[PDB]
Amino acid sequence: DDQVKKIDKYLYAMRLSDETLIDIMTRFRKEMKNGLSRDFNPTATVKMLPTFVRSIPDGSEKGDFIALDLGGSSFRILRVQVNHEKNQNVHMESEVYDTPENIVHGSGSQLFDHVAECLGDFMEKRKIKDKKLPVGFTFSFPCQQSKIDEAILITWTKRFKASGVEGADVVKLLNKAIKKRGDYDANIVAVVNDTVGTMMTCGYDDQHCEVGLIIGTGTNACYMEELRHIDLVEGDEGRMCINTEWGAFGDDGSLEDIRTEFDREIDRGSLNPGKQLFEKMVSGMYLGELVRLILVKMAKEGLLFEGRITPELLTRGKFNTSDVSAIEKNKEGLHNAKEILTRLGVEPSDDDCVSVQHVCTIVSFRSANLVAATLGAILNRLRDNKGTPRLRTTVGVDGSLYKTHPQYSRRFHKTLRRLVPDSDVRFLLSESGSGKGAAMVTAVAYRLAEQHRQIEETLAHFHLTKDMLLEVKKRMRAEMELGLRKQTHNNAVVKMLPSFVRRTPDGTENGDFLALDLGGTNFRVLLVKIRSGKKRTVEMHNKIYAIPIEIMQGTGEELFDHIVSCISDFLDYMGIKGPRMPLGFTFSFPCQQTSLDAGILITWTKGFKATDCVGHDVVTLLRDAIKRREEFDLDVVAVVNDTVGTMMTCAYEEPTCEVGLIVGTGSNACYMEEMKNVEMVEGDQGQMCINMEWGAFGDNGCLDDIRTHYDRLVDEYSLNAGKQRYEKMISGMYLGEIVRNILIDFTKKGFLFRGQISETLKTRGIFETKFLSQIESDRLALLQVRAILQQLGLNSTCDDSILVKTVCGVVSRRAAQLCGAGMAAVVDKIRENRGLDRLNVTVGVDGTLYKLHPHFSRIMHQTVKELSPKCNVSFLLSEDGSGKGAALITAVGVRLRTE
Amino acid sequence: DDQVKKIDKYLYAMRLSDETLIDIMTRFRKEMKNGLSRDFNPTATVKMLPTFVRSIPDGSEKGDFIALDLGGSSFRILRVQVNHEKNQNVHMESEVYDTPENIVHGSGSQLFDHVAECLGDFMEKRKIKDKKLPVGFTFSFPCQQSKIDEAILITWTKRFKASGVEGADVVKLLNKAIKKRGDYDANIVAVVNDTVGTMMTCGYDDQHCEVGLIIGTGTNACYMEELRHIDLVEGDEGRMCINTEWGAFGDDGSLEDIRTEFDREIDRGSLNPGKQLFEKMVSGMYLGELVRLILVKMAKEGLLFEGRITPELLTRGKFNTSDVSAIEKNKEGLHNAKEILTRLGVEPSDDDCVSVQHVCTIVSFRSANLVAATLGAILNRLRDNKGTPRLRTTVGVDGSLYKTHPQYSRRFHKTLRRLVPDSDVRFLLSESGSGKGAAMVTAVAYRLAEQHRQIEETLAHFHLTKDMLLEVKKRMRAEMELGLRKQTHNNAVVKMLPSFVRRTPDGTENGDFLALDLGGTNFRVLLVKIRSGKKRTVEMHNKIYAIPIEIMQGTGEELFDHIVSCISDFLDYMGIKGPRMPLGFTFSFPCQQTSLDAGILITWTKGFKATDCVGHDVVTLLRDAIKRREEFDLDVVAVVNDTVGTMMTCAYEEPTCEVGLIVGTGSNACYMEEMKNVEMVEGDQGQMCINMEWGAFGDNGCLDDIRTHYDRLVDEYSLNAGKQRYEKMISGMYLGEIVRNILIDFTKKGFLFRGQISETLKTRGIFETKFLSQIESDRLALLQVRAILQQLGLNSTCDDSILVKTVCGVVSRRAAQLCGAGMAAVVDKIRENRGLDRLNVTVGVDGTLYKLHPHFSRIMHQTVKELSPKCNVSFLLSEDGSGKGAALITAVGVRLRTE
Ligand SMILES: O=P(O)(O)OC[C@H]1OC[C@H](O)[C@@H](O)[C@@H]1O
Ligand SMILES: O=P(O)(O)OC[C@H]1OC[C@H](O)[C@@H](O)[C@@H]1O
Ligand SMILES: O=P(O)(O)OC[C@H]1OC[C@H](O)[C@@H](O)[C@@H]1O
Ligand SMILES: O=P(O)(O)OC[C@H]1OC[C@H](O)[C@@H](O)[C@@H]1O
Ligand SMILES: OC[C@H]1O[C@@H](O)[C@H](O)[C@@H](O)[C@@H]1O
Ligand SMILES: OC[C@H]1O[C@@H](O)[C@H](O)[C@@H](O)[C@@H]1O
Ligand SMILES: OC[C@H]1O[C@@H](O)[C@H](O)[C@@H](O)[C@@H]1O
Ligand SMILES: OC[C@H]1O[C@@H](O)[C@H](O)[C@@H](O)[C@@H]1O
Ligand code: NA
Ligand code: NA
Ligand code: NA
Ligand code: NA
Repeated sequence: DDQVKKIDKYLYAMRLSDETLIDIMTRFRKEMKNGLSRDFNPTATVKMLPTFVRSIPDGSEKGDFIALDLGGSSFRILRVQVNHEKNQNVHMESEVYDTPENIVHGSGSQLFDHVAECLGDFMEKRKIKDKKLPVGFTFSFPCQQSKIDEAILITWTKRFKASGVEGADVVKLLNKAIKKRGDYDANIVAVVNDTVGTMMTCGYDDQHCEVGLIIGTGTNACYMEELRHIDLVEGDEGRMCINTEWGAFGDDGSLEDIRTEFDREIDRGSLNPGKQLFEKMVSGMYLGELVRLILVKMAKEGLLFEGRITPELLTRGKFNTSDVSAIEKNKEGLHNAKEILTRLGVEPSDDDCVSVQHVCTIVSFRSANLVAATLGAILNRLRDNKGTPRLRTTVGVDGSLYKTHPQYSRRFHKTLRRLVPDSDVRFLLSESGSGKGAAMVTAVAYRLAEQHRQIEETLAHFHLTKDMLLEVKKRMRAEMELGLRKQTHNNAVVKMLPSFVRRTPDGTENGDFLALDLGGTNFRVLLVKIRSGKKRTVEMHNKIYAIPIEIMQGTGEELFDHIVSCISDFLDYMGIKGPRMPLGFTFSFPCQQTSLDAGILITWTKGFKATDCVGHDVVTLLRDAIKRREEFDLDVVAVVNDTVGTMMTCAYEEPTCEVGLIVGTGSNACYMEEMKNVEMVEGDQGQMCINMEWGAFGDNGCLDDIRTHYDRLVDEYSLNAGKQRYEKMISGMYLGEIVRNILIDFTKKGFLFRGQISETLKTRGIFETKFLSQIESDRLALLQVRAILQQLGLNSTCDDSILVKTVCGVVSRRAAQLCGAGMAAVVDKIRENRGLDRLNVTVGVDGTLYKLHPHFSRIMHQTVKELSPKCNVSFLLSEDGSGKGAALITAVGVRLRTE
Repeated sequence: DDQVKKIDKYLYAMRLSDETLIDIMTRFRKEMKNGLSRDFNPTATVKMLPTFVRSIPDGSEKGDFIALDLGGSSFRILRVQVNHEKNQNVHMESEVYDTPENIVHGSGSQLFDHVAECLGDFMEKRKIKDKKLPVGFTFSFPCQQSKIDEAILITWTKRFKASGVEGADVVKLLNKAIKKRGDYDANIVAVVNDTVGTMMTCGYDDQHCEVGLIIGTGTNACYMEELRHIDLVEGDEGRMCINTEWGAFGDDGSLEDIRTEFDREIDRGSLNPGKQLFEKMVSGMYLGELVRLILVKMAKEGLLFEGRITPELLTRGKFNTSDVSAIEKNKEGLHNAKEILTRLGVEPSDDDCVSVQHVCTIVSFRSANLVAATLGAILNRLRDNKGTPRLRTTVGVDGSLYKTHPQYSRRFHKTLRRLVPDSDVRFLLSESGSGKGAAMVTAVAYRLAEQHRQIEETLAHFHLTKDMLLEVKKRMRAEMELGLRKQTHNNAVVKMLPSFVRRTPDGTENGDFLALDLGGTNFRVLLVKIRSGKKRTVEMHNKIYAIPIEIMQGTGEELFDHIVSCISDFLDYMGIKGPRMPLGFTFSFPCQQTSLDAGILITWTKGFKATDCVGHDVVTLLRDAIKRREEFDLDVVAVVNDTVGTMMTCAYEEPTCEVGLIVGTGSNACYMEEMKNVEMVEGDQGQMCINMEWGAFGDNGCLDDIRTHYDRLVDEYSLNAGKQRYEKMISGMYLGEIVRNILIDFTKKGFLFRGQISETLKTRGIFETKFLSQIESDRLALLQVRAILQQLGLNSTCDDSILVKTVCGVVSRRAAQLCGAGMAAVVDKIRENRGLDRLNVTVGVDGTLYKLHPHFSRIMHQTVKELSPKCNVSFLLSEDGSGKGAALITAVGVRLRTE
């Protein structure tokens, strides 16, 4: 006892007590907390890296997979075949490639080229290059993953230093080194940590496995954590495997009172000074050498062999954990210690051999005790999540040390169970390695990969490029031409209708005007009072009047009686019943005109279809509904299309306002044109405002190029089948629908709502402008998004919400973009018409979709600016409605009449 | 009696029960929680905007301020003066300015140009224009604030609708309106909501006053919410006045079951259709017209005036809420209902007057009842905060209606005191409106505005303009030339020492070399085995040895005796003791070299001041300690600076590299200069890497230009006063010390740490590179930054942490730019030496400040790009240290020696 006694008193600091271990444990417990909290994560040494593995295998994984295993004692490559539906469970073959020391400490390129080459040599032997086999990647180092197939190396550990790897996505680095060879293709579907990998392996045979553990070259552990506790992953649903990365633990001085002069000296010689402190006390790469240090310290101090000391004893890595194992064999325990200590030059006496074996013991035990301490924390953590007095769980393990040490396994277990009383723990040992597990994750990885591929492959058809966009503008131009040239006007889709407004306001418009605003999302009667001269003012009041669905789709007689009805009421409300006033009629519909106060409804659009209106002069329909009353009489000087009225309202300000745009229920644009070009109206003196009716753009197929299965469906089920094609790809009355139909599809395809087509989802109108704008709203939270959707009647999860958002984004974007190419063609024509090399024009705007969308206006403006660089366009948003612009046309009407 | 028992059933919808008001309340309690939680906040109609007001006045309030009050019944301008120091009670003269509906409905321009013209007159009547007066602003509308110094009009309400105002900064807007006038200077310290301005006015006379209430043209409330409850404000300490903005209560259809056919109509005729619904139910602007609509309805069904309905009864707003107040008088109520109703022109009967007066009662009695329901939820919420089984608080109030309607207060309180009987509420009416409470706010805001301005005024000295950086660059270049020319060299501060390395590695370097790395954060010995040929490999090992406090500032002999000692051990550590190998000695201090193997220390820099070293050849000093130990023998083949070493390291793989940069403990650079320019080394063929030693830059005064008080304190207390000045504005060993001085100063000024200089703060070295990097980390939580500060022992609050952070930012940013100008000069020269127009070049970097700091590199790279637009610099980060580079140097060294 003399010998052993002294040593124990010597290496006292390396013998941890249950008291202390409990201490250590409570620490790691905090470290896990701080590694999970969004607030303290950026400082915690224990990182708790999310891994995007949502659970251990559920048996439903089949296919042929290839798995890479790098970072372990050996670089292994495997092929895993899993076929339950075919009486074949798990077969796997592997080959271990050598990777020389230079390769591991050299340039990243060497490394990943070396890997790709091996993968090439591997696939060549199995003659499988021609098989699209999903590839998993076991990369045993800490990684920043935002998705399972992305691995941003945070920092090398153990035996690896490769230049130009840290802070990079190894998934890419490899993809890269793979492409430079050319010998094959690799679909690297997922990258996993060896703990995760091992946990998945073990959990394949044990439905209770909730933790992976590695006690090999390095040491780390991964467990299953509640998403509610993972701050760094938007969600609260289910579980995900966290990769604690505990080697780092105490790297912030946290475990200084535990580290010893030996742990500090072993460090100052490590490949990554200051880091992986906890690891350098536990894992196999260190234990042996950690001994060699103590030994030397002693021998110099006369505690060994008369104090002799050979160069071999002083040499680095002359005492491997391997030797540290044999010295712990009871059968050869001391015997082995003889052969080892003999080969080290020193003269090993029988007492010595005992002394040494004891050091080993103290060391080996500490690592074992340490890991027990932390693994205990994890265990307690898992139990707390269940809220049950006891906890049962399996723990997959691996690590050359664990496997080959004769005491470690046993001691570690003993100590652990002692430290976590209220729980039964199973330690299943992985004999195949993390390979089987990798492939199991790679299965779910690739299964999800495919779903995306399809989704994107679909949404792709909504991606318009700078070129496609130019082309649209170009055509838009062409269509404008056809619409103007009376020769082709009849067969032209873009009608380029004349509004009979010849000049923007000049500031003399004076008087009182009754205005009607119909066609939008709100029918309303307006009263506008304008003053001109020294001080100019524009007072105005208005009332909204609902139009019942029946009436909107009843008959012209009724509708227009309902109008004149409201017209009358508003006259009361205003107390101006009596004198016969002039009225500006804002009718939002393609109307053929011959004068300002005459307009024949060419066709219904948007939501309206009232019978016996088309082909009529709406002014007449009106004057006729009034006559059918007689309560009052008034002079409708003008019928104005809202694009035009809008413009005028804005050109009020704003003399360079020569263009009107509307993006709301419907989409449409007007502008000033030189009479010489307006072939459909006599004259070539002065200008003229043109109501483009660009909605019809593509009603001849000139857009069938970029139109999708979804656009078509929406068009088909519309009231105006085959008409206003353009519009139906822009305005709010449609965009929602476009999306709805995509979703439906995506749903049957199995991508949403677990394949359940909500009754609701079968409802048209769901995705209104209002709602559509809330979703895309920036920096919104998944719970928020999922909320907005739950309020529609859509039982959707986060994942779901991510997709719906993504979809709405695509649809609204293409909208803003298409709209842009439109405006682009307009302004650029104007510029060329006037022969300028650069043009400064402002565009008046109105329409809810535009007002309420988070990105529409922006996405679109950027588009106009990019297509028509020679144009500099402003976008003044109208806030008062058409009323004002309408009354300004009315006045010039009453005037020109008298004058 | 049936005359009234009837109406009481007709307007049955408008008579809410206690059972009902409980529901409403419960719902508003939820709406508040929604407006607070960062997640659902965007979806909430009850915004719950923060107000940046931490508590009701305490009395310390002192000064003379001007207060604006707009959005109320009237646009008011007042003056407030208070100083209890001079024993002056609150004094305040006010005034009112007319405001035509045309303005309120015109454009922002007109409006704020008007507000400016008024305040203009107001100050031109007290002739207070000259006195710089703090101005505060009541508005009266919902606004978005990050500053409190700023107001973003979310939306117009009540009477107002102005073009160009919404989603803009009313502050900036007014500022402009004033600016254009040039009539005066008005500095607008803060804006508040009249609900806040009120609560403050009351809290001033009464404490426990925690709520602000308005019942005038519109309605709204504000209260004191717990910061740990306001998700939208980084904090948890204390409380802040939240502006509920309840007018928009139910705008989302939550209150569709309370709204009647009547509410719906007044809305369809309101300025803001669909919005401020709850308000439109309860507020002075609406009560009158809500009546007139109930009267026209009944009078249509003949229930009123024999069913006679004249034009004046139909006209909008012919029924003022003034009349609603007059009619409900106890003595002359019916007497007024007659004169008023006769004004209508309906022949009014002594029966009608009694029916109508009852209609009013049902209306107003509702309004009040509602306010109750809501204000109840506020009170309750307050009671939850305090935790007290009973709430005892005071509620400031104001608003034309609540103030002039006889029955209203009476009814309102009672209904409230009943709904939440678990409380004792005092209803202090406000007698000055808000002008007081506003000025009570402008005061604290102005107090802060002053500190800020002062801090900014100071930090502004660390701000360098494009032109300044160019000038710095320029000077650098000047000093470079001085150092190269034999004529001016002896007196040049930038020494341009020759490293006697003539070309970057060339692939022939082969052999085993020992290495030294002295002068960084870590002293260490290395072993670098290079293998050239077809297959090239670099294997290296190293051990960090600590240089004790003493040895570092003790004796030349001691220092090198220690080095040799460590050198010895390491020969052991590798087990290569015996052989005589070449040693590449990386010494990071300015050395005058006459050959590769001879270097005479010029001057100590950084941490070191070993005695009897300056003047000596370091190689010698080494050999000397070598002979002295007489243990092993080495063939020191070269001395090498870490700038050079680092270039060589990085050049090994990247041959386009010709520059070395070290931003760590100290800072310095090296590059390949043309031998023909190295007027200090005979010959002019090929090149030679120059060790710039640019730390000394500014040491001859050429930087006093941009140096600050703080810089001088750091340099003054430094080990080497008046030396390495440029470096002491860049490198990690000094930035911290600069910050420390800034903070210390701001503390004595009272800006931090409650003006108490912590013993900690006086400790030099506090702000290590490690910590500086943390504080400046991106998207970090104040709770985290406050955590890091209390770690160093700095007990700091949220506001403190913010300032410290800002400070660190300022200093690191400057350093990053000064470093950039430094480089920019270096590469722009290389560009000329090669006579290129564009020059591609890469630099080899290293240094803990460069590696760890989150912004340094970026800002520094950005800077080099802006200052040398003709060069394209790439910064390759060295990961292996100088060892390799110095080995490659030592390789060529031996090739010349064995020559
Ligand atoms: O081989 P080592 O590093 O000692 O032990 C750990 C290794 O065990 C073998 C596994 O296949 C591998 O994923 C793991 O990383
Ligand atoms: O309400 P929507 O259709 O989204 O926007 C379009 C409407 O905007 C309001 C205008 O006053 C009206 O003329 C126009 O038709
Ligand atoms: O005057 P109103 O709008 O009826 O009542 C509310 C008003 O009370 C008087 C205050 O000075 C003002 O800030 C507030 O807006
Ligand atoms: O530790 P510091 O001084 O910040 O970084 C500078 C040091 O970087 C590592 C280099 O191998 C060494 O030559 C250099 O002195
Ligand atoms: O080899 C097992 C462990 O080694 C540690 O050094 C790494 O940080 C872990 O990522 C890995 O799981
Ligand atoms: O309401 C905006 C636009 O909607 C289009 O669908 C109508 O056909 C146009 O007349 C109108 O300018
Ligand atoms: O002025 C009383 C209330 O009126 C409401 O319309 C405004 O939105 C509030 O900001 C204000 O407190
Ligand atoms: O450590 C980097 C730099 O620090 C300066 O103070 C030294 O004088 C230089 O020799 C060195 O390049
Ligand atoms: Na989460
Ligand atoms: Na014409
Ligand atoms: Na807060
Ligand atoms: Na020379």
